[PDB]
Amino acid sequence: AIYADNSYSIGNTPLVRLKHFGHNGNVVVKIEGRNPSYSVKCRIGANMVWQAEKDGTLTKGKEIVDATSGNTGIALAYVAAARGYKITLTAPEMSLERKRLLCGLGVNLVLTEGAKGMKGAIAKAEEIVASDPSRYVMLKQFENPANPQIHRETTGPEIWKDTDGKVDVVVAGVGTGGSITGISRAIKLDFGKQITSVAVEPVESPVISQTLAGEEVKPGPHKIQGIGAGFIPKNLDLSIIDRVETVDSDTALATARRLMAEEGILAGISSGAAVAAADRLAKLPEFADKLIVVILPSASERYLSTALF
Amino acid sequence: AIYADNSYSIGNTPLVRLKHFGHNGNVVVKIEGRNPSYSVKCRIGANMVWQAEKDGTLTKGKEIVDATSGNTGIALAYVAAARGYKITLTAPEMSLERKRLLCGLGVNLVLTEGAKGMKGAIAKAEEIVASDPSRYVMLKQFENPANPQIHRETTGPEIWKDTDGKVDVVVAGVGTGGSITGISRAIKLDFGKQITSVAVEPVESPVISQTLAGEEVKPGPHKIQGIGAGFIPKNLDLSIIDRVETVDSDTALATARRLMAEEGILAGISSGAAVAAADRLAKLPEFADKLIVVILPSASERYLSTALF
Ligand code: NA
Ligand code: NA
Ligand code: NA
Ligand code: NA
Ligand code: NA
Ligand code: NA
Ligand code: NA
Ligand code: NA
Ligand code: NA
Ligand code: NA
Repeated sequence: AIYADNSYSIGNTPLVRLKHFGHNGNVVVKIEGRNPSYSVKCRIGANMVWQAEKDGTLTKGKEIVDATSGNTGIALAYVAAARGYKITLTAPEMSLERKRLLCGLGVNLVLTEGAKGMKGAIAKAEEIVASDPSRYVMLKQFENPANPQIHRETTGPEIWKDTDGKVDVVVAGVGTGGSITGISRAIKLDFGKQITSVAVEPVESPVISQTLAGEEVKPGPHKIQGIGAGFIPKNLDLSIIDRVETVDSDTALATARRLMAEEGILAGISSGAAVAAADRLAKLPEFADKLIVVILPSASERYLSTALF
Repeated sequence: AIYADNSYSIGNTPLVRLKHFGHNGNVVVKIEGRNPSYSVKCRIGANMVWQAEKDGTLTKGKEIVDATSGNTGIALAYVAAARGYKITLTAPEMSLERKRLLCGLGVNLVLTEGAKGMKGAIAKAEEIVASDPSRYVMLKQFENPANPQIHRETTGPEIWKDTDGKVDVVVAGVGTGGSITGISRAIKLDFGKQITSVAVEPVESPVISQTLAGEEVKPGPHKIQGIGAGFIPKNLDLSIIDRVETVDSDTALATARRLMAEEGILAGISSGAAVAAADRLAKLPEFADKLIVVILPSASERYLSTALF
């Protein structure tokens, strides 16, 4: 049928079997690049706005304020326009692409200082909302339960259905933790199957690995955009994570290049990280006959001025 | 279920109702940006390769050769990689984006001369195939019947199904003519409904309008990428075209900007042309109670270095 606005069209993304990764086709990928704003975030942009409306936090008149490095800003920005909200986004004043894309979607952009970076813009966002709390709503991707909820309701059931319940393993890079949390809850709790949930983080910032091992948390710089926030976010449910896999920046990129040239899949850099990690678990006899489903958060063109090209 | 390669995942694209165009929601758009390679072309890349295989023109060993300004090169290029063909693409040596994207997908790129432009590269493609006819296959988007056939089989039936047969008008910019031809054949001949088929061309190169009016064909330069090839291609079936609408380059762009900021739809420049044209037919009493479905060939990020931003 016909979606009332772009927000209602989120998801129903396809499963594609890999040919040059895994073992006799045991690695299938979910292309989240096929969304209204072309990322997994389209799901949480739609559901964080919907839920804020259902509980009167977001009202006709009120104005979205938020800080974004990328995908969620673009997602929350297509939703704002579709549903008729003014939005203000703050960002480490960067990617000229993402700046031009955001102004294109009718976002009132506020640039912070580089040296301060991501936490620079968060502060600035908060100030704008403390200037007039009654007119501003910060949705807060890293802790908003509406983030994991849409993945329990949509991304997870789609995996169940499309695999006919044969899914044995889910692999998901962790940014907010929303996807692995929501997906894992759907299959383990709603559908009653005891899959292996695998979180993927950069080896350069292995904070989930470090936490779970009782070792000093040392975050670090990497090139895998969308994962490796350098802290454990509230929307990563550790309790549902059966395994953590680390990937280096170089491998992730090469794997993203391999996905394009060898499989004809236009995947983002974080997509190369999940697939590198899935490929390793797939070439262990213990996962040989298991069906491994991998989340490919974004598409290639979002990355044209990055190390991916 | 699970697609054997990226080629099998083409289409099943969503219908989104517009809010700031048409009259009481009579204009709904089909987002073809949601495809393996993020355009309508993904459909013809898949089906031109499939059909060449089904009739032994394309064989394991053989090598795709073709000339492309954009979308079909990227489409045929993701298919080549997914199905395991080497491909050579020639192009007016341009858009650095599209160059980097194509090399990214494992395409052996051949650049021609600018001044000669699009017909420059066609010639060069032909030479490469005359150098060794037995190892090269040119698929020829502008006349290959497999182009309109996939739209009769997929894009058209999806419109029928999603609208429940209530579709009254289809609006489609014409590049190859494949989409309007295939879609129109599905609904008029396969489903038996006498819709208005509307072809959209730039007012700067109104060659379809000029032809049908028995007036001298004067092609001209414009900024609407993907339509207005400046000749009538063999895959445009004039016989199924009930009406032709012309749009200027400036309007098309503003409409593409309106689609982003007002509707939260990331559409390409040609998407602004179809919607401008649909909006005019929608605000005539004669189309007031009619359901108008519009083809939005591509997505915004394909256009970041263009006049759209
Ligand atoms: Na596999
Ligand atoms: Na990832
Ligand atoms: Na996750
Ligand atoms: Na990605
Ligand atoms: Na990424
Ligand atoms: Na409308
Ligand atoms: Na068009
Ligand atoms: Na067409
Ligand atoms: Na377009
Ligand atoms: Na276009």
